Amino acid sequence: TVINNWLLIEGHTIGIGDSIADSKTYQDIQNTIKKAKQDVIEVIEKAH
Amino acid sequence: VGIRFCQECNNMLYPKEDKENRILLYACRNCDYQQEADNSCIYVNKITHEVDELTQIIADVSQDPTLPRTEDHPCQKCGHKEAVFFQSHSARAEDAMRLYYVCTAPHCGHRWTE
Ligand SMILES: [Zn+2]
Ligand SMILES: [Zn+2]
Repeated sequence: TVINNWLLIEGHTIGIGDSIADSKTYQDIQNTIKKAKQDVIEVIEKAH
Repeated sequence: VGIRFCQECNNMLYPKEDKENRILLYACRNCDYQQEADNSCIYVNKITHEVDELTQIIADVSQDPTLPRTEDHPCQKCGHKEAVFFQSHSARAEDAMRLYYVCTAPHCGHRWTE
């Protein structure tokens, strides 16, 4: 009861602003993905 | 190794022993046709059996639109650049992911493996 009636003051939500990252993070993620795909390609070449 | 057939009944020739001249004779069970063989080996069993598919690869696979193509591997015979390639594409091939190549130039059909 106490926490609910206090939460009536602070509030809570979830949204796109909470699910969106920053440009630097997007660059990091894309770099990591490209490196991983390149490494998989290298492994396939060595196997062939 | 192979199967050889009698010329009279056209049945399989089983090996029969000639206990007089110490020689091998192939004889059938339908008629009395005899023969002398050149293999001199009744039975052969290889358990490795790592057959190179270059005998079993058809040259007609070059017309497949779903196969990858490369131009960094020119054909040994006709020097054509483009050459289709694929894997073993067969079972009982252990796990070898070796590539196989077929030249895409018509009537060349060169099938090698670097
Ligand atoms: Zn016969
Ligand atoms: Zn060729």
